[PDB]
Amino acid sequence: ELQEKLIAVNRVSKTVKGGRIFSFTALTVVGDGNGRVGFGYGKAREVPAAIQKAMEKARRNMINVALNNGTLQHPVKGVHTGSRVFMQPASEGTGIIAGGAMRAVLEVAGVHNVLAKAYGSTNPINVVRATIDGLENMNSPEMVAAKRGKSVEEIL
RNA sequence: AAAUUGAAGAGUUUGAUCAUGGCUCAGAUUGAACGCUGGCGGCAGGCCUAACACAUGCAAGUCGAACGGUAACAGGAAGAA
Repeated sequence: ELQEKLIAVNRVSKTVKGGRIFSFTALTVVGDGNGRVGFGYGKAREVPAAIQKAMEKARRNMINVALNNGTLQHPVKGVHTGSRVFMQPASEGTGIIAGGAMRAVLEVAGVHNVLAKAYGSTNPINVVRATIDGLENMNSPEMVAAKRGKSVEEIL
């Protein structure tokens, strides 16, 4: 049911008395092709075990993003430690205009038409954190209407 | 009624990480040049540098319905053999 994407796999290291110990880290994202998406970061000595840990961590701690019919609902910007990210809704059939980790997380998150841009450092972990941060605090018309106590027609 | 519809990043500092920060690349474009190769057509373009020097040909003439005139043609009138 859920679609899982592997974003970046790199080899981290650790020096001990014996010498260098090489470990692997796996950044993956999972989602239901709709408002549910979540990212996982796993680490192990082998890449299959790393990707498996990442998928288990990704399937938990997911969030609900109040998205439109196929796009976002307003231009929103997010930040997490090095990646000022900005994204806005686009018309039908323009695709996912995004780079690196952003493309994978958006695609799995179900949006199909979006203009995005990554400022600052484009580190994959930080941008996928910042992207879901912006998505998490993205207001919806019903939420803002109920929040301010007015009708959705009054706010349009 | 339409007159807009619009935004991708990656490699590289470290044993490994994050940030700052420079270099490099993927794209589009030209009055272009060079290297290899080369079939046809349509529409454009062609001294960016020495505003350095120019042989030769052409690139401003027209009007006899402004005027004296006949230098040539070509006809007439007087003729002449």
